[PDB]
Amino acid sequence: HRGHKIKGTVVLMRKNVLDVNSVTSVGGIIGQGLDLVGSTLDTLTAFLGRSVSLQLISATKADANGKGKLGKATFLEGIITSLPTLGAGQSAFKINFEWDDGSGIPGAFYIKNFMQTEFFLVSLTLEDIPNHGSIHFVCNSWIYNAKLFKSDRIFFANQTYLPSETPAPLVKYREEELHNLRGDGTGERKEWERIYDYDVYNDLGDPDKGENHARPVLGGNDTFPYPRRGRTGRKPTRKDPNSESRSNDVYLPRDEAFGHLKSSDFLTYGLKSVSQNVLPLLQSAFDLNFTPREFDSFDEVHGLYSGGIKLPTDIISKISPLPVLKEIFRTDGEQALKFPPPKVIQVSKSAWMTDEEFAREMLAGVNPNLIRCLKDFPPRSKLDSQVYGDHTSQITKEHLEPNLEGLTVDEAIQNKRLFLLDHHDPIMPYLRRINATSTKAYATRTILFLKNDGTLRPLAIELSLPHPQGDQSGAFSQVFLPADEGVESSIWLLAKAYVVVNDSCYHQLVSHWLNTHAVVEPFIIATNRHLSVVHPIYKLLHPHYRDTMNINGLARLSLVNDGGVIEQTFLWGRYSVEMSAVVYKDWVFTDQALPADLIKRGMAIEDPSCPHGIRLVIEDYPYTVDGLEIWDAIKTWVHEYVFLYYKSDDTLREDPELQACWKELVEVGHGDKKNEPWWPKMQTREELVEACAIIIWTASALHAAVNFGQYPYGGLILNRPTLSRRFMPEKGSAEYEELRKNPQKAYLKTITPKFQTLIDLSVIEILSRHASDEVYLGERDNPNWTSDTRALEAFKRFGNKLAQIENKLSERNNDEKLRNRCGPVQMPYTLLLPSSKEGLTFRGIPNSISI
Ligand SMILES: O=[N+]([O-])c1ccc(O)c(O)c1
Ligand SMILES: [Fe+3]
Repeated sequence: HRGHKIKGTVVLMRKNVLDVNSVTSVGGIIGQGLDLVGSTLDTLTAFLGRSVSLQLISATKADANGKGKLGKATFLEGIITSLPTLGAGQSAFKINFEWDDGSGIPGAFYIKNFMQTEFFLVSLTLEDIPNHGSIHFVCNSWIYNAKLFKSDRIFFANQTYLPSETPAPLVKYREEELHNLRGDGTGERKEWERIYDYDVYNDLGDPDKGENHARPVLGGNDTFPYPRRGRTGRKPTRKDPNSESRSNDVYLPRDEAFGHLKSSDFLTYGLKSVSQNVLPLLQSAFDLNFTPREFDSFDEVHGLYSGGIKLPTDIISKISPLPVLKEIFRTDGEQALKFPPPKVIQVSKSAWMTDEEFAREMLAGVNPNLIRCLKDFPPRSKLDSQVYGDHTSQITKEHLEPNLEGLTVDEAIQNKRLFLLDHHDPIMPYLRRINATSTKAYATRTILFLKNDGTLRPLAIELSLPHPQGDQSGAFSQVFLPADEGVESSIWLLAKAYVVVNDSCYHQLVSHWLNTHAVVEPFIIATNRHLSVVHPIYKLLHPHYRDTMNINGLARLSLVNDGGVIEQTFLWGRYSVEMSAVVYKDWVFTDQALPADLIKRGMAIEDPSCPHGIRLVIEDYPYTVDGLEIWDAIKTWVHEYVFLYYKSDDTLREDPELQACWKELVEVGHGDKKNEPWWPKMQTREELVEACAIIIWTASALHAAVNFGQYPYGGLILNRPTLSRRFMPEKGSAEYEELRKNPQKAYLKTITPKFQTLIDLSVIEILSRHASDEVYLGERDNPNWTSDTRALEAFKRFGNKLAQIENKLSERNNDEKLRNRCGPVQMPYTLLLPSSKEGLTFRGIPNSISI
């Protein structure tokens, strides 16, 4: 009929616009400028000669051995000044492809960059030729120089395909890229590479600096099982072949590292700079005298948010002009590092000391995930051939009968009004070693009572120490009781500090690090290795992985390494990451589902009468009531989406990419748990629904709930101390007499010191921030990720459900009957509101673990 020209438009982004090193002059307004319409300021000429070639690949027409026909390699040929839909930072180019009827419909293209500098390819649009709409290619990928790659970068069109549905001329192109994504499991990984594979955590220590810097390998053994992380390829340590050598640069596959248009959104780079630059320069102010080394009063802790802390020019003038830190540090002139007032004291400076708030934060605070309903009394331990495990807690029936309600202990258990916060088992086998450092800690249990007003009240705290004389005859325990006058109340405040210290560390290593960051990483690796970019399930999961391998690789470098911030700041110290591996021994994938978690802790009973199929034992449990709505929204979306693609349970059993993905996930990625009976088989569509809903819940809402309340609750070190360094003052002594005369100073010398307070605050302020270009749950994706209009509609229904839920959650915050939502601290629980603007907001649910 006619040999035609297909009109293409390519959208790309120049490195300079996305790169941290060059973007460090622009960070206050972005989205704006003449939405960098590329054209103006001609670097764009450099793209226009024999610089960049594209080569179209037919989806319908095949050569002799069955692969889609290649068109002619075509170079970029003109700059497009403006498009209705051109965004900030983006540059557009026209290219015309010679094609004909006989070559059919394009379904992929190859691209070669002949420039020395990489660029970020955004999209290709083809404006076609037969009775056929536009073809869209969503790329989002860095394109490095063509002679670095053995085969050309390939990109597929918009169309979602199951493996049995991919156009025959494209079958080999699909499997070849999947093979290229796997690598062969050898070699040192390079910056430009997009190779996904697994390794154990043999990465965190530095045995070449000494024996005291070595850390156990986590994963691949029964003592310390762990999920895998991204394989990097470095040479082993000289002292230990089983440990990988340290580097200042950690590889991750190239498109897992996201750039930003704005200086202030480069938050990993801020974290990195705190460890590298701010910590040594702070640590030189305590190493002589410009700062008093200890806090002497509570007033001096509050000074941090008013006038802040005096530092000399010397240090201040080196820390004021770094890149990203310009936002998260406030500086008066010379002598001030200030901190923003944490939401916990904005209404009342003293309401955190209240028993009601202490209890409330177990349901609505940073770690709202651990509380259990007491089923039998006294509470038991799950520890072994020691005794206090086959024995019990030393909290007694007569310890618990006081003022409010007047029931027996059995009556309160029967009516489900007793609750437990149990921090006894994880720290106990390490307690003896921990207490030989500067740290002094206890293993704690707290029993809480549900009052008639719907609030919780702490009733008893058990402080346990390892061994009067050896691990044989169990816990040495004392129990403490609430009081509100005299020395007794100062003692009770300290008793609560020893609980929170356990809870902060468990929150950081397990609720946050293990259960979100570490556990999610092998799913990203499995997904990229085995599911084509074209697969429906790849498209469902992909936004929930954004930037995760990036923050995790930075954590291995600076957060969770030997001598890094977690070891210096938190209670478990040098045993921190190991102890999280011990706890991973009890991790079950299917108990991460929110209703399964709730039932397992006895916080809910199953009930078809009730909105989400369960009945709560505490109705005003803000994490759980709000989380249930978001869980249900997630589950309904995943179900609608899955059941659009899979015609039967058989179609899922026949899908080789999905089957291989899940098999490698179980056998390798979470490979220390490969023989556990609770892993879903992927033999049924409802099992794919459940697993995908658990992954998405984990990456989005669970991580938000546990992450973005850290500065607002714990930016006052007094409310969430991270370590203790003194035992309880004994009844007739000099420390007891100090507790009588100056209990503030006594509290202050028990908790985290001033130096590590300053580190902790600096880190959790960055961690509690949303970047400007955060992509939130729901409505938000990158752009038009599929051409399946049934999926687009179903995704719009999801976003609509979430905006409906946002309103319902906000109206709950205005309900005067629900007082665990606010507390005496007058802090409305907004952590599970899906949207947010940027900054230290105490809300917003990102798609992924992004910080
Ligand atoms: O709990 N952790 O180890 C952390 C703390 C902060 C992070 O940014 C992170 O990736 C991990
Ligand atoms: Fe995080």
